Amino acid sequence: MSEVEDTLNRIKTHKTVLGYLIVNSEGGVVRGAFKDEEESKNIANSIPLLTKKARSVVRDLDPTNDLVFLRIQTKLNEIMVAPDDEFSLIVIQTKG
Amino acid sequence: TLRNKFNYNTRECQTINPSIRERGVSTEPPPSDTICGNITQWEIFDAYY
Repeated sequence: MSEVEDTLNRIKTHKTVLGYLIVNSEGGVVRGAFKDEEESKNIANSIPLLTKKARSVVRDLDPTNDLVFLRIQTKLNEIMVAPDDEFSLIVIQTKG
Repeated sequence: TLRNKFNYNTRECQTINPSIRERGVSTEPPPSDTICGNITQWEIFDAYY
């Protein structure tokens, strides 16, 4: 298919995006498209724990209602994560 | 001549003594294993569901 593998190529090519990284449910790197490897390795380990911890937050308040999309916003950067059961998509977009 | 065989018999008598014996017995209690469990409202319900 062109459709997932093209959209993922499109959001990378898109201006003011550092890189898109797919995390496996077992905290593993399927695709990692950042500049420096330290950042990509760091993002691969650190962020999927925040999303699991942030999933337990929304879950406690209402255990029917599951996480569909998490967006953190830092001083310099934004961090946006779209979690699913099979895979999790992560991006880092610099604020305009 | 006064001390006879039928005026001073000479009996032997001992008591039955058990033989002494030296044994070792080491008692060590059941092994004690660390367990770590976390419970959240969702994990309860997830099982319950």
